[PDB]
Amino acid sequence: DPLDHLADKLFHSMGSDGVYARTALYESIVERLAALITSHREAGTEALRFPPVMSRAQLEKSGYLKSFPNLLGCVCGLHGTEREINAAVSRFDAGGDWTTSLSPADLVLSPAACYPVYPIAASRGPLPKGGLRFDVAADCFRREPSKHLDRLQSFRMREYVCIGTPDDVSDFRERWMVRAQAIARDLGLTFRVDYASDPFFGRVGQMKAVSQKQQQLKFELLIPLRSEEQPTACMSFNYHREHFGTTWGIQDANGEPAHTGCVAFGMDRLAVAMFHTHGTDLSAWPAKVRDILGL
Amino acid sequence: ADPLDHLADKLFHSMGSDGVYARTALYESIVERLAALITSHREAGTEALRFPPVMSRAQLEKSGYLKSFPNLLGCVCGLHGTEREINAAVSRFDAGGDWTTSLSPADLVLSPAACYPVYPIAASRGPLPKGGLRFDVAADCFRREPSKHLDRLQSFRMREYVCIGTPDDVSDFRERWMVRAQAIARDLGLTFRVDYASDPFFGRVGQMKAVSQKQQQLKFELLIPLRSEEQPTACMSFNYHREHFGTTWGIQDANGEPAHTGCVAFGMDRLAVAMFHTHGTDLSAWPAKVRDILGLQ
Amino acid sequence: KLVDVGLTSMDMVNLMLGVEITPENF
Amino acid sequence: DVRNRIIKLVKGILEQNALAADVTPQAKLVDVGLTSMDMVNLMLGVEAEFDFTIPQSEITPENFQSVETLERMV
Ligand SMILES: Nc1ncnc2c1ncn2[C@@H]1O[C@H](COP(=O)(O)O)[C@@H](O)[C@H]1O
Ligand SMILES: Nc1ncnc2c1ncn2[C@@H]1O[C@H](COP(=O)(O)O)[C@@H](O)[C@H]1O
Ligand SMILES: [Zn+2]
Ligand SMILES: [Zn+2]
Repeated sequence: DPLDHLADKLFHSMGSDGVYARTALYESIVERLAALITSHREAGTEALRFPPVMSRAQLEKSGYLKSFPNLLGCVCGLHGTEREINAAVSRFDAGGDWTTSLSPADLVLSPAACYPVYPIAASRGPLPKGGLRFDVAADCFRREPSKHLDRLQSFRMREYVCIGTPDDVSDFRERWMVRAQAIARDLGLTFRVDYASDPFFGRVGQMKAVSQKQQQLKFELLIPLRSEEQPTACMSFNYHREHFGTTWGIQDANGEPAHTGCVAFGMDRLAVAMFHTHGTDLSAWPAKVRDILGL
Repeated sequence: ADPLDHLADKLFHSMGSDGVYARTALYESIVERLAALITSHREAGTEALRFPPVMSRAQLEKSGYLKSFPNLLGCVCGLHGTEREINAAVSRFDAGGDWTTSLSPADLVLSPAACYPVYPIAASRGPLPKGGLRFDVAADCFRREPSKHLDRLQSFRMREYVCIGTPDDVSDFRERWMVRAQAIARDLGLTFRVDYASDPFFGRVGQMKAVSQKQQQLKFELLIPLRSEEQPTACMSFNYHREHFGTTWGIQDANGEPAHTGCVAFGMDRLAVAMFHTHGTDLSAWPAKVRDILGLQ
Repeated sequence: KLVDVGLTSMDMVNLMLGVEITPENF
Repeated sequence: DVRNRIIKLVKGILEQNALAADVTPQAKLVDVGLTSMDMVNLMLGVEAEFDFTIPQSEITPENFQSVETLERMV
């Protein structure tokens, strides 16, 4: 795989595919990318930072299980009595399976950064004119083990989320699709923006995808990393219509169920794209890119 | 009502779960400034690694975490079955039942402490050089201890400097970090004391391990009175592990003996909460020495 | 075309259940 | 003081493991050389020898400081 050679400078093995320790070099560029993204934040945008876990009930309510049940990481633990826990530990001591004593917590690992923002927004009553905009980030988890450096199980996601009327959200997404491309250009990256779909689970799911593609609810900024034939989505631009507005009872300024949309930046994918494109020697990166990043 | 509770309005938003909060821009700005301050004290030659919020379950098991805090560990589980089995689980959910009966453990856990993954990484490099190795590590950590108090979270940030070497390398490291950490706390205008302490080992036999630990003075904590001076909050710890990780991971020091390790740990969220409790939520009203030290201007 | 009629997803789902699956033959 | 002589024996038996030293009633157990697993094994030895079970509330540094403070607990 074309990205494999980057591993030695960027990552250390943590004994699990898609889960890596990040070197100082790698983290310095993720940090500069995050700072660059922040510098493009629209005025009036509320910034929230989420932990890597969120309420299981909130995620269930958002409908994640109808779409990607196969990707979800649930938090489980030994919730029993002292005696039961001791047996589990004793089983482990004997080289057995202590994990049979696990039961689900009321938490999951967040599969995307925006999910927790919807109930937060909803708790504030009806939307002002022009809607609400949020800047959110979380370390996310998707259960998709792979050896490829652009397909991680644990990865950073940064998002700008818009909640409002259809026009508010559509205008928002159009601004960000142009703006994202300008950022990618400034970063010296090769890319194209194309129609896309989420990888919905099951037979029905793949037909949900076709319909999604047909309605142009999702665009991706695609960067050739292993090949030009199979480029990597490093950003997405998502229109959810009224799904979350209805789910969480968010009402726009006109009394109608809010529309929502988000622009998502895959921070690790962007960092890997930078190193693939420009190499691991920062002093040799192009002057304009070094400048854009404040190096 | 807890004395910290009034801080929630400015610092956090509810995420529907005790100990799990969204962080406001105000709160995060201070966590970031504290992180940068800690970085400014990093010793030369210290290798910086950043870990994700999950780590290998096998590695954590091998590190002995289950024999110590089985109750705090968060495991990752998933739906690992056939497409039919997974569809059925979702249909049970649709029909008022519990989809989670189809979960099975993954090979990952949520990391309970930032330093765990670094020992196998160190081990893979062969014998330690003279003077040992130093690491700067950080991770979002998880401990299953739900609570409504703003100083006891389930998901929280930990930053550590870690020393791996001879007993003497490690004791020297801890001694210097105990002094420096106090200087930092003092520079931040915090009221604190440093005291011998123990980890909350599980079960009756665990209580004894705690006794030995206190007796051997293997753990110090920097304690800050937040709700009261009777139950202060441990915001940093200074831990000597003796040869536990060295033996476990086969790390040999420069003299061919099983390496000792230790770490100084900063609780980033506790430090941030300590700062807001101590100085209030209006940053312009913070003492000038503190604003200066943090680069607030 | 086929999606401009007003057929959204939940509407396209029933069309799947009324009558490999690529965004071309539909 | 059958207890004292027996306590010193089990302590001396655990210390009889790649080590050797002196043992007095006012001497602190940690100073003697006992580590965590030793203290665990010593607690099990005491519980097995005197046919009793130490309450969790009694497992404290005070009671397990020295042989003196230990015998005073039993
Ligand atoms: N497994 C993954 N590894 C790394 N980055 C990812 C992964 N999945 C998604 N991302 C990034 O997160 C962004 C948002 O994800 P999505 O919600 O799937 O559109 C994507 O455009 C990618 O840049
Ligand atoms: N539940 C918690 N919530 C917030 N911070 C914590 C929590 N547990 C530990 N920490 C922080 O992490 C540091 C290291 O943890 P420990 O390994 O328990 O000494 C502590 O000194 C605290 O500052
Ligand atoms: Zn989103
Ligand atoms: Zn540590």
